[PDB]
Amino acid sequence: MKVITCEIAWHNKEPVYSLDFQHGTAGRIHRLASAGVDTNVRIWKVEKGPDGKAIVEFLSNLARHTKAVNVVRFSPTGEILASGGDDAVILLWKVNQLNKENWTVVKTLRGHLEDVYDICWATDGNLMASASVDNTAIIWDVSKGQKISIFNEHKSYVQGVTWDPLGQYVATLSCDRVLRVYSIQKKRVAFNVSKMLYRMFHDDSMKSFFRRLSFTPDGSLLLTPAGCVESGENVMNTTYVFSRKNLKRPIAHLPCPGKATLAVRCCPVYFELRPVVETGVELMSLPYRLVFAVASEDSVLLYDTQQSFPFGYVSNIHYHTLSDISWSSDGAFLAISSTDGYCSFVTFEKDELGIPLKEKPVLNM
Amino acid sequence: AVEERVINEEYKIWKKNTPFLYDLVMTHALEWPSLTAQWLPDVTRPEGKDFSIHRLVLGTHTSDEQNHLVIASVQLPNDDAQFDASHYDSEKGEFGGFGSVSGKIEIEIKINHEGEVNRARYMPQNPCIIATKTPSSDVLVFDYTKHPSKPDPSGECNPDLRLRGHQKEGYGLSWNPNLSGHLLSASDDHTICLWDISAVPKEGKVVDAKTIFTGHTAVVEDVSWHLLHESLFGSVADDQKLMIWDTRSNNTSKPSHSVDAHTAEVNCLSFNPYSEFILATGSADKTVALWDLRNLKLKLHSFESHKDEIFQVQWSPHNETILASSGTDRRLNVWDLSKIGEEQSPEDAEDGPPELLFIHGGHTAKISDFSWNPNEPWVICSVSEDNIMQVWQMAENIYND
Amino acid sequence: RDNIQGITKPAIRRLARRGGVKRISGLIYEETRGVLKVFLENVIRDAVTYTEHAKRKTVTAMDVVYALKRQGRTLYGFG
Amino acid sequence: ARTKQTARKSTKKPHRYRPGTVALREIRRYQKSTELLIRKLPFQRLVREIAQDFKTDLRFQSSAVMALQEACEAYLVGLFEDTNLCAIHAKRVTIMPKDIQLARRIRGER
Amino acid sequence: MVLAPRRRTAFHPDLCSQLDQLLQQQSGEFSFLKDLKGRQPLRSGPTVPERRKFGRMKLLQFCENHRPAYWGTWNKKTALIRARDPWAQDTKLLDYEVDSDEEWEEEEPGESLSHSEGDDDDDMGEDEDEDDGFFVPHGYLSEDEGVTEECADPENHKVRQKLKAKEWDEFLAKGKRFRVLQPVKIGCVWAADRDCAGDDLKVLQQFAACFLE
Repeated sequence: MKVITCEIAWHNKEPVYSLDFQHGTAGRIHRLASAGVDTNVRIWKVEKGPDGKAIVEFLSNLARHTKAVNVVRFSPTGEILASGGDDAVILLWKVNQLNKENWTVVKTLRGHLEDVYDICWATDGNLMASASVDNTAIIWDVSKGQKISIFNEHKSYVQGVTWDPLGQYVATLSCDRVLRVYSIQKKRVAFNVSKMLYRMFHDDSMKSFFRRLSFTPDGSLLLTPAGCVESGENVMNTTYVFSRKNLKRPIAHLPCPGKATLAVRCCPVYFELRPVVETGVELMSLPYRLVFAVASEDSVLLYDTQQSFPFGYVSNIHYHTLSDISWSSDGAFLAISSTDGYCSFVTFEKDELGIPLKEKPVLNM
Repeated sequence: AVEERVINEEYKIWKKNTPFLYDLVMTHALEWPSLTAQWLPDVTRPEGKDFSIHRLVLGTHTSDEQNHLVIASVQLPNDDAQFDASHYDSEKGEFGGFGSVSGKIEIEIKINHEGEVNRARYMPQNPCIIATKTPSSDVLVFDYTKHPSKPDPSGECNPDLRLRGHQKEGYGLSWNPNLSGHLLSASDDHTICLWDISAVPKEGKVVDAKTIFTGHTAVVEDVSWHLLHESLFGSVADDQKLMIWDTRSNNTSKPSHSVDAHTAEVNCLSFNPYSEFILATGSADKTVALWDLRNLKLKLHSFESHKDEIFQVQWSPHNETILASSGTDRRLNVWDLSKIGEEQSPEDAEDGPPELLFIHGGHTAKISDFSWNPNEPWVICSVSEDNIMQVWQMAENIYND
Repeated sequence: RDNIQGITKPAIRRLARRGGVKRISGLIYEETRGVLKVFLENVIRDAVTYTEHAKRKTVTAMDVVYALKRQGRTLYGFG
Repeated sequence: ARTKQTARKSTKKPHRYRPGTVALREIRRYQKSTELLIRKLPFQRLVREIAQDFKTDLRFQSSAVMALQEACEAYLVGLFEDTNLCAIHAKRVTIMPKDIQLARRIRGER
Repeated sequence: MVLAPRRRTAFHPDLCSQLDQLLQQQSGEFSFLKDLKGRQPLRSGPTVPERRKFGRMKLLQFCENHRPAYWGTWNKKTALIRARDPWAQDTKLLDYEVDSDEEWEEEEPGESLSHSEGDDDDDMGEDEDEDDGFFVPHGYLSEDEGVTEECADPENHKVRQKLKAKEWDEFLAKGKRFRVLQPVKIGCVWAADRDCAGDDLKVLQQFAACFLE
């Protein structure tokens, strides 16, 4: 891969807290949407340059947040942006000075009492899941925009949410060193993954705002960062991987000695099963392989599914801690945010990670 | 007081004009006038900072107070910061801004010195040993690395090596760049002294004259060791003559190459840091003369733009063709040789000879001494007799074109 | 107790020294003390409310970084 | 010789970075300043009085107090830089209180 | 500390001998000025509109003016103001009336912080904190006493020791001052390929997956 640290003033050189990409457009020009302390959600055009360099072309400047913007999450269709600020306000920008396009806040959501940290969209795109400092992980409907559930069963801030693509689970992970999984219909904490057989996840003392975790788009792996394993001296910063067969106990984990892991974002496009070399542990045996990235505080670890060890590693690109990562719709990009003010882009060649499947397998919802 | 009035008016005009001509001017007012100035080769460029720190060696001419050899530290913005998108001006229309990003001159180390410091030249091999010339016959040798930053409150001075051998005071002193420790001094007693400091025992404090010279018939004004050779050094005196000396010769009063230099009394000389055959000698006839060591019979040229005496002629450590002359005219002409014998229009020739490249009119009083910055290009620290120390540099459009 | 004047005058002098200025009126030290007290008030109030919304008692550096982010500033090397 | 005379004893408002063409890679600001310039006792007593004014049993940690100190030194050097800019814009080098309020109101926190 | 080179030309062993030979011949055949125009003179190096069209920024600092030190690009072009004659007058380009006098008619008691004061002055003192614990281990002990969450005491002690060690390590790293972090990019290695470099393969196998039963 090619690492292109975009030495550009994203948000007044102020910290950038989350990134995302447009998954509804199949072109080679990708629409990113950053967010940071500048109380602005800047949307950019991202495309490969003449030499393959990932250059960023400004698209629009979005300004309706009174406080810092933490998490930005495009809808699965890509036509309904989200924006989780520090004012417990979730703007839903939908299209239609220096702006090349206009974005208008369609709807304002008022359900939280403190800063919103993580936002996730359901597979159908008609729902929502926001994790906020208020010790509540809310579930919102875009059509009506009201709090339908409040899982106020935590003890500290909730910093990471996700929606299971099959549509059955909603994994919320707090700063209480606990993992919670909520059914879509039951709306109960069925899986209180906190102990393994000592507590696994990091306490509230680690230097990272977010603990973002995401299900694999296939929907069978639950990848949760900020885990500690009592295998080294006293702690090993890892990233537990959970399987639907038994979510109480992870199938494995992906230790990241050095900086603790805080984000996981899987590449949405699947890949063909690479030929077996009889040298991998096969995290999950599936007809298709998929690539994700586990961004620690100051490093990125692009894993796979047929290979035990990561197939990549990107570190020291950003002086301060990383905040969020995002994969492009085609899978040729990996935009890594950072708290120092700039975002680096990891770019791949065409059909470089693998051979994407001609027909995307369906998921039993 | 009409002379002071016209001098101040010309200085005000020059200050108004200085954005056009100069590129870095740092006028500083010393506590006491300095009779010498010399940059030190060590330049500090701390990481994460946009300013580089140099060091000077300035004496102090005091009427009654104790004279301290000053080692000042200047601060100049880095070349990386020399072109930054800082701001813009609506009315001025230049991306400038005064602000507070500015240089600073701070005195670092002062050493008590008996009498005035006539000339303070640091040893190039060890840029910590410093030799100064006193109004007395002796020559002091200091070392600021072995002395406290704060001067001793008592008036007594403790030179590291007091060098004797003369009978008067002479502003001409020069270290030997190639031979470690050798020292030369041009006293007004019509005598030149060569001292071998590298042979001094660790417990020695006073060292006599290893070699004496008598060939000159008047007060020796200045001497300088050859920059490339080992046992060759010039000597210009009030006898309107220049004699090139050689220490390897047994005879000490034999002027190996004795040639009359100027109608008036020669005042200074400096050898080219690149060419091994070229030395430029000042004069009291306002005529800097170029010489070739191959043939001393006829001068290469007779640079004539001064109106008064010329005190210090220094070459350039960055260009082999760039001179600099100064004197009682308060005008530091920066000559060059690339324009030797160039045809010019009368309108552009009324200013002066084509060899002249820049005139520094920003000194209200006589220029005492000056020295080019060896690290930075064209930066010159010229100290005047009116307690002014300017660190100037002409703009890039006068030499690069 | 009432140690408003704890921040010494040369502390303000050095703060201005790397603050760019080299020319300060003499009656600005009271203004700087008041400014610092107000900033402490705001930052500590936000940090304490973050701690209270975390079911904890002792304020740590992460709460302070949260408070500074809420104000609009950023702290490097701590969170 | 040279005659020598007597020696005279002597002694615009929005700084919003444009979203593009800013290749800044500073590293000095991304690390600890290591220049506290405040003794621990006065700052400690100040934080203690603020905390006891706010809520009892609101204990702090040395890490938290050091974070306070670093943030406040950064805030005050930023304030003094802004007062410098305001005073220069006002054709006057000396700061005044009115310059402090002007910088505070320019930063948007007033 | 960067030292300017003592010699700006290559050391020629025969240079001294050639100079000694030429010093005695005293032949006027060689002319230096003639050869200057036929060759490049020897030089040595140092030891909104676009920037390239503006030039590099000028510093003009003066001691006698109350106005601060101008530090910025100057682009006005005036043919009358030539370097060979600085005191030329160019009206309608720069009005030759004083500007610094307008800048600062100060007449104020401004604490004179320019130099020699504000830095040398200092003080010292001592204090003890017992009732109020502003300490990392003392703070941890106080928060453990306030709330425990049924945690293990030896685990808490080990965590406190590890936190103290991490704080000490961070303080030590702060002593390194600026430290440029060179980006580390590792290619898309695969277990299928056999021609990959062993360095990358090992530095990635160090991040293997520890499977749990």
